[PDB]
This record gives sequence, C-alpha cells and structure tokens, in this order.
Amino acid sequence: RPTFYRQELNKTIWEVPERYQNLSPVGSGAYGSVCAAFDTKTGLRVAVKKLSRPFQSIIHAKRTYRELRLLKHMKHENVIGLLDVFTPARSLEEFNDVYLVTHLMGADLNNIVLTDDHVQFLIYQILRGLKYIHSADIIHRDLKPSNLAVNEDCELKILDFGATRWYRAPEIMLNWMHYNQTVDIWSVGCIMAELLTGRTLFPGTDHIDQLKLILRLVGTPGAELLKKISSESARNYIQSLTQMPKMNFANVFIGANPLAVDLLEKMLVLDSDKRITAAQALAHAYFAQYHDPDDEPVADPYDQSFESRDLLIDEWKSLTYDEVISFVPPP
Ligand SMILES: Cn1nc(C(C)(C)C)cc1NC(=O)Nc1ccc(Cl)cc1
Repeated sequence: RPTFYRQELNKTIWEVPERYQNLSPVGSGAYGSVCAAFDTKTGLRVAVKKLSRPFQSIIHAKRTYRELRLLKHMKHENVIGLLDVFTPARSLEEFNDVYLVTHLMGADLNNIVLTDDHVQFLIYQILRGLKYIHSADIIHRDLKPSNLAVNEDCELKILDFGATRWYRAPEIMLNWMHYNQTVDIWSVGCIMAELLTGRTLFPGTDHIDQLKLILRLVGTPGAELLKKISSESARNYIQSLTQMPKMNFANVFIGANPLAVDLLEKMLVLDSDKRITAAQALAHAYFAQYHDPDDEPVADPYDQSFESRDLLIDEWKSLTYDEVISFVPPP
C-alpha cells in the first residue's frame, strides 16, 4: 500500500497517495470534486476525482459501483479510461471514500470556440468512441459539449460529468422508455450542428418548447411514426400541433460542406428506427478523410446484469471495494 498524505482544498478534504502531486481544484459536481494533479510515477498530468457521498444511500452506492465498473471497462482512445483508483481505507470496515484518476484533458468541447476540418475530425472521434461504447450495450443518453474532453491536439474523449434537453433526442423528451442507442446519435447531430454553425440548434426552455423547436426543423411525424407512439398522451400532443413540414437542411445550414449537411439529415431523423448508427456514420463519405474500418474497434463484452439488481448499501459497497482492490493499471 502506497503512503497517502492529507490536505484540504476548500470545503473538500483530500487524502491521496504521494505519487500524485500539486493538487489543484478544477471544478465540482453533485457526485464529487476534481483536482488536476501531477503523477510523478508517469510524468503525466492527471485528473483526480473524489466521490462526494460514495455510499450516502442505495442510489449513491449503486451509482458508485456503476461509475467504477464502467470506467474500469472503457479502453478506447476516444473514451475516458481509468489510470488508477484508490482509497485511504485499509479495510472494508473503514472504507468510506473513493478516488478515481484519469488523463487530464483540459477544456471541454464547449470552450473550443470551427473549420470544416476540425468538425469532421471532432465528430469523427465522437462516433469512433460511440461505436465502441455502443458495442457494449451502453447508451450514453446524456451527450453534450461539456461531456466531451478535447486537448490542444484536438484529440477527443467522451465522458460523463454530472443544458441537457438541448441535446436529447425527441423520444426521450416525450418520456418514452423503449429508446435505442441512436439517442446518442441525435445528440451528436445536435453537437455537430452547433460547431459548423456557432449556435445551439435547439435552445428549448422546457420539455415542451424543446419538442416544438425540434419539429420546427425535422417536421411533424407522419403516419408511420405516429403509428409507433404508444402514449395516447404524447400521440395526442404531437397530432394537436399545427402540421409542420420538414425543412431543407441545405437551407438551414447555409454554406456548409454538402457532405456534412447530408450526415446531419441522417442523424436528425425523428424516428429512432431509421436514424444512422455510430458504425454506419463512420462510413459516411464525410469522414472519408479519416475513416479506417481496421482501426474502429469494438469493446469486450460488458456485464451489466447488476443494473437490474436491488441491493443493500453494504453489498453495493462490498462489490465496490472488491473492484478497487482488483484493479490493474494500464501499460
Ligand atoms: C457515468 N459514465 N459513463 C461513461 C461513459 C458512458 C462515457 C463510459 C463515463 C462515465 N463516468 C465518468 O466519465 N466519470 C468520470 C470520472 C472522472 C472524471 Cl475526472 C470525469 C468523469
């Protein structure tokens, strides 16, 4: 066991292994605070996150176990990955705090403020990462600029901290609960549009306004789409709106790469059943300058059967403690 060392960075107190030097608060979340740090064992600049209330309840505990399982499984250039995970506790009895460590990226996809070149490189990496995580039956469902880490080299990694509705696919707005992975593709679509344009494509004020703005572009749902909506509530809402026609994307996005406007068409389709997938998008002619089907790997199988489990805090804690102890760092 390494020798830890304590210190206080504002309201939050930290106790980490000597290996990590010069901690600097970088921001807070409802799930923990993060500190940029120097890992002397690797010379790398890293980010260290201390989970707020690891096991405050059944939900916090389960979430904590989830946070750990996901990050330990992610091993892709365009996805956040675990460098190290540690705890001050020498036993499960004293186990109350979790610290995750990862590569320090710097700025978010928002900060960066884009030449058609960066746009196709940027979105290309998102899709490359999305293909990977999607291949493990994992849906992000919360994709947006702030959850996209980009370095000065324009390298991108998808991640999940913790607006949002501005990027949510319509079938997750209406409160539907049988949505596929392509909800993420819709977010990509919204993000891509924001880069080529410089404006958030759908700046809605609520779940209703947001849905209106969307339809204002993609148009009202036709016979085939209304036909698949279970919720009489939702169905009656949509049908009760002044019919809206689909717009010509070539017009909406004035003078943008024509190949880029075509991909936007395929990503912002209202019916999740006909929306392009991450894998299929990596092959769109728009990414011909970067696509390489030999370097767009899928993930190893991911066991998420725990997601349907209902356990006590100590069990979710025990499972999490095992996970921290069995961790094996990357090369
Ligand atoms: C909840 N979740 N989901 C994913 C994906 C789907 C991107 C693998 C990743 C995460 N979790 C995280 O991204 N967690 C995390 C940990 C440390 C820092 Cl500094 C920032 C973020």
